[PDB]
Amino acid sequence: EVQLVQSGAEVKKPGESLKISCKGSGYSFTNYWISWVRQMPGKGLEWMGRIDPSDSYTNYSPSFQGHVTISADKSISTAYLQWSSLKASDTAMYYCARQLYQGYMDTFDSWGQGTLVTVSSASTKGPSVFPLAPCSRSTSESTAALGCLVKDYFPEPVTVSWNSGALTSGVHTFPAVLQSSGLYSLSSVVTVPSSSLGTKTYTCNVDHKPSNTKVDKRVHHHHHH
Amino acid sequence: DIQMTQSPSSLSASVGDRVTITCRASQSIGLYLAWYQQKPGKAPKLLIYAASSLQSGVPSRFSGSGSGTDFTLTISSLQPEDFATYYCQQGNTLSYTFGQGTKVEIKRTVAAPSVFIFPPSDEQLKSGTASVVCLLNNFYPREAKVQWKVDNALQSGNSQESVTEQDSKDSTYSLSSTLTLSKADYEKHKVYACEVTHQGLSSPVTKSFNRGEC
Ligand SMILES: [Zn+2]
Ligand SMILES: [Zn+2]
Ligand SMILES: [Zn+2]
Ligand SMILES: [Zn+2]
Ligand SMILES: [Zn+2]
Ligand SMILES: [Zn+2]
Ligand SMILES: [Zn+2]
Repeated sequence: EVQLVQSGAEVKKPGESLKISCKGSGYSFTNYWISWVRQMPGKGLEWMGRIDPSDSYTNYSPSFQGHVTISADKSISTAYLQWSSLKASDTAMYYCARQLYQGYMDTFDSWGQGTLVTVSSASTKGPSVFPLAPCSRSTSESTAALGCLVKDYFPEPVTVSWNSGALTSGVHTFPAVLQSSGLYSLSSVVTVPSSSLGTKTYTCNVDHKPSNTKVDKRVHHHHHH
Repeated sequence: DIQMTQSPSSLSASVGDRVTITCRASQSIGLYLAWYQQKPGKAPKLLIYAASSLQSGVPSRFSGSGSGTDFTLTISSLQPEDFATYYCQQGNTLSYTFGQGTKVEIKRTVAAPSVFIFPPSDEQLKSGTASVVCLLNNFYPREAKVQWKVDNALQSGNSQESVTEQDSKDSTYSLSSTLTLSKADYEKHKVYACEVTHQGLSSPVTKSFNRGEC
């Protein structure tokens, strides 16, 4: 098969340089152009530039002209995208794609799996985990919600399970939000029968590979009022 | 600088529906338009090129029409695997440019959210911060308004929210909103409330607690 495989996820600080790669296989590398495309968090696709690997002739979007360098090492069927000095705003998914000229236009017929680039001045940090539980006299239905707030970690992602994976039904783990501190925060919740509160125990298990931490939190409202 | 404008930015449809998405270029591009599908976390996939030509391997329920400045992608009998985001791309001239995308979502009946409010924990407060969380569980459609009130004063600039993708079982959304205050600020107030407005509710619903009573 025609295949493009990109280098792995990157986490960098502003001002650092970076070079990411795209290796093509299952075709004549020099017969097809490669394009680079940017997709910022929650946004659409942006064409950055292209390169003809047969002679390294390049074209850049005016938006990207002067900010990135596209290159190719045709001897190893690899294309590259590089920055001399990263900025936080360069945080995005980057795709390489093969161009196939059909119907008299260039089309992006084969895509790499993407390379996630995160640029931030933040340093690696494990989360704090806090319970989410209702006030004592607030459970007003037969269904109650519980959860945990996973706060102040970097970088993404964390993984959350409930009762060691025994509990999966009704679980909602929300997208993380980036706080003004530069650290992320997310919540995970679960709905359970109001009757099981106190009779059954609910614990969230929070893994953060980047910091090599794991935090469990048994969830309840500790009442003093 | 050929600008591509897609509409709508999102739409809700049912399996079996004929879906149409439009793309308009700021100037003529002849037939040189392509269409791509993308699902969350995955790379785009080419569907159609030269306005009307089907990419090898793509189901024939996908079809394209148009020329000049007006184009449409049609999915004629929508399937479960087709819920995704779609992008047009002009290839008339450099630079290649994309439309901003159209998200095709799952239509279902209106469902009001169940609403819950959670006070901050004593462990968090010890560290000097108070997060108050409001959860809206299993609602449809997506459009919802969550307003925080503290001592009956509407809050602004001190909350963040996020929303799940549609549920794989009931096609609903859930939403979490977090209000963040310093401990000192949290402790000077009494009443904490989140007010929720949604199509499924005949009037806004408020969940609240009182410090010292919670
Ligand atoms: Zn510039
Ligand atoms: Zn306790
Ligand atoms: Zn209490
Ligand atoms: Zn106690
Ligand atoms: Zn739910
Ligand atoms: Zn007050
Ligand atoms: Zn107290």
